[PDB]
Amino acid sequence: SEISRVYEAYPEKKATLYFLVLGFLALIVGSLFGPFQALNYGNVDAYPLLKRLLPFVQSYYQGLTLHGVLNAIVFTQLFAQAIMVYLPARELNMRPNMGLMWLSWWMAFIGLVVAALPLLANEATVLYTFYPPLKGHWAFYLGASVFVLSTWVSIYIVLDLWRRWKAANPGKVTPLVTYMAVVFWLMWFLASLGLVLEAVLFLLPWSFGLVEGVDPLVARTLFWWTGHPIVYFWLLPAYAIIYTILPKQAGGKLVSDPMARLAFLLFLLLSTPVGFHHQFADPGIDPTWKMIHSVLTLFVAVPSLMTAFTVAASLEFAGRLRGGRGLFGWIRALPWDNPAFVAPVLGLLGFIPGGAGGIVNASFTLDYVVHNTAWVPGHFHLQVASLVTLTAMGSLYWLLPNLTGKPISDAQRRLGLAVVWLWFLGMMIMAVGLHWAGLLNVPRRAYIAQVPDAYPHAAVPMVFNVLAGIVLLVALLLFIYGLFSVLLSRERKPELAEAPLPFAEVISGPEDRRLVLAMDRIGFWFAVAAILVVLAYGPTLVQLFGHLNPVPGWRLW
Amino acid sequence: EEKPKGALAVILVLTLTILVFWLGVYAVFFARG
Amino acid sequence: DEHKAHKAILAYEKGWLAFSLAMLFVFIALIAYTLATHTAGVIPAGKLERVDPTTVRQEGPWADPAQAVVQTGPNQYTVYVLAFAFGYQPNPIEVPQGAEIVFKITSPDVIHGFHVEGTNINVEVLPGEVSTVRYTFKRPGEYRIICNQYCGLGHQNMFGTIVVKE
Ligand code: HAS
Ligand code: HEM
Ligand SMILES: CCCCCCCCCO[C@@H]1O[C@H](CO)[C@@H](O)[C@H](O)[C@H]1O
Ligand code: CUA
Ligand SMILES: [Cu+2]
Repeated sequence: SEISRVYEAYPEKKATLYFLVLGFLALIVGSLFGPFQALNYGNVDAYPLLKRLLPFVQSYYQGLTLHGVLNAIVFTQLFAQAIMVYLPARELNMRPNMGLMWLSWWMAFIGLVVAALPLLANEATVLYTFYPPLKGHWAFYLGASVFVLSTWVSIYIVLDLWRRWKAANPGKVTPLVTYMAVVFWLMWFLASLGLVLEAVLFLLPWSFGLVEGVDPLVARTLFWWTGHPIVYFWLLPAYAIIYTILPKQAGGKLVSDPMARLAFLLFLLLSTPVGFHHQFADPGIDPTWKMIHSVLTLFVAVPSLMTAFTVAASLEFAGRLRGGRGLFGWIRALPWDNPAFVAPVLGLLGFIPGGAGGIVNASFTLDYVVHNTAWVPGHFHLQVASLVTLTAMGSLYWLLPNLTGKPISDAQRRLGLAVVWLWFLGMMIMAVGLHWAGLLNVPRRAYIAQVPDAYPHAAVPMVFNVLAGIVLLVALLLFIYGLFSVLLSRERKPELAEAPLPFAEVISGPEDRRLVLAMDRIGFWFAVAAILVVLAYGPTLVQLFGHLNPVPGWRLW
Repeated sequence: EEKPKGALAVILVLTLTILVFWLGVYAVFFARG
Repeated sequence: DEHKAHKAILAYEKGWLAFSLAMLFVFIALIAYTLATHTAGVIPAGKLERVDPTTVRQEGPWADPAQAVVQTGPNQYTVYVLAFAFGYQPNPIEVPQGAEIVFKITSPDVIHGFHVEGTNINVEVLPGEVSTVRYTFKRPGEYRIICNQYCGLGHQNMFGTIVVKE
């Protein structure tokens, strides 16, 4: 019972679409709270209006929980599951195990619904970090658990694809996209153990009534074991696209296959053993171990430093082929008329200030200046809310058609450019406002508009936050308008749903071989990555678990 | 063709931005010590 | 062309990498520096100091707000602070500038932040644990304590005061 012959031939196409759509709906709902959160930091209180529109909303904090959960956890995971399964599938021209693929979609969907209920009902206003003793409803923890476990099935799917491909290509080096996807998912598996341990040992039995207390320090230590690598889990799908698809949209090629493999390999190795950089201000964790994690964190920056040059060089290369002039001629030669190109490029621009912020936050002692201030949210909207989101939005121009056969008129393409420029512009203005306010000690996760006279010295930066909130509100509205104008049309050219993905060609060299061959020893590198996690977390976790001090839960909303 | 002037330019800006952020906050840290 | 650009890029890539790592190591040195100075006192104590959050304001150093401040050295004063659901005890906290103030903060309910506007004191406060930070004020006045860790509906109104006497 399939009306589409294209879907019979390429079923993964349908499962991917369901992951994407579910992901953008989540993005839209969670993003609605953004403009209000921005006005709030602009010292303007627009919640009574939101409360009038969305009556179920009981407070600033419930809305902030929905914001972080729907945007940073749901949208990003579904986008990753869609990209890091579909791209490798199309690259290898191999079919994922479809019984498992649809099973992973149902787990995400059922898990999302189950958790959404308590959230929408004000039963778990504990933010996307859900730190104990703050105690949320059991359906929130159970829903999230299932939602996240959906990824374990995704991991299995790709490793299966990989194993099957290696059996039909003895002695061949893993193709690039598949390579990124495999080290990506293996990294995620190691990374997720922290959260799984937290949920299985404490959170779940705690919310079900089995135990009455939970040690806060070990709960957040386990949380951050997963906490940091998850943002790389959000990032790498964007990176896969930027390395293997963007160069093509730009009119060029990826200038180095080996470099892209190396960046991803470094991520598999250094993404997980750095969680203490989210715990610099915590007690009970040895300062030496913090320094060590601070160092491993600076190293994890290396992969992105490489990415910066490799991508920039590929863009310059593309710009030259298009008739690139001098030191900046290549920049104007690029296709600024194509949203699939522009969205991610702008995302990369703001990623510079973003990464700089991160490097600051990672310098142990320097975190004491900005920890828990508006500076942190300033940092990450430049990383996930801009680079990741823009790349995802921009990729809708080639991805949506490839999955539905629905064309994109010139009107939609231009609406898309307006949405992309506004979102980017809006995010930049907000970054300035939040960073500034952060240096002015304004805390984050605070409904400060409710205490008007609490931060007078943040006068001008509050203005920037009010502007951003308005700009982004407009952008969001246009995105919705345009997204639905595309998913609600019936024009359907099945031939474009059958076109291949716009993968870019990759320039290769002579020295590649032996380096590329060493990096393909995945089993070896996996074990190495695992040993580092045991060495960076083992010593501390053994001591915490020998002195557990669980405390009673609380509901303060 | 030749040397990647544009790419080098981009990582130059990336490098300078990192320095302003780092040195900038390294200063504040001591000012508040 | 194209194969020429390959070698060049990969060449400057190696240069970019050598430079980057070098800049990183400089940062690592400058951070090591701070750890050797007096400024490193704000780094929370590493050793575990457990306490019962349900008996903290009934029996112990945090029970009586009047005995919060206590000279433990010629110029050292240990302040037993209590961060609780929407407030700080004692309020205000009174100490002498120029003296080394050793804070020992804990919570009877949920996690709170202890951010002293104007300083480097920024430590998370966990129920069942003591957050121990050392600091020396060099300028007298009223320093405001802000809670920067979401703790409930009154979180944005959780402020405290420290009065360093001239
Ligand atoms: C996807 C989302 C995220 C990414 C990526 C990310 C990356 C980093 N972060 Fe982070 N982060 C921290 C450190 C880093 C570091 C060192 C990096 C690095 O991986 C960043 C490396 C990036 C670079 C070195 C820049 C490379 C630049 C590129 C690649 C662009 C070049 C442009 C081009 C090519 C285009 C040119 C175009 C033309 C046309 C010319 C620390 C501290 O050590 C904290 C704790 C703060 C605290 O106190 O709570 C933190 C906190 C957060 C939180 C808050 C969590 C919470 O709620 O408590 C989030 C959500 C987050 C997300 C993300 N973070 N981070
Ligand atoms: C329309 C665009 C957006 C605007 C105007 C916006 C605005 C904001 C503001 C002002 C805050 C600070 C809230 C506070 O500290 O009380 C915030 C927090 C946050 N935002 Fe956004 N945002 C937007 C889009 C996004 C997107 C797209 C993502 C993720 C993909 C995201 C993820 C987050 C997260 C994770 C937090 C932290 C929540 C927490 O601390 O519990 N935002 N946002
Ligand atoms: C809790 C375990 C649930 C396991 C569910 C397995 C369902 C098997 C796949 O269903 C899929 O549903 C899609 C619509 O959602 C259809 O388009 C697709 O053709 C169909 O194959
Ligand atoms: Cu206590 Cu926020
Ligand atoms: Cu991190």
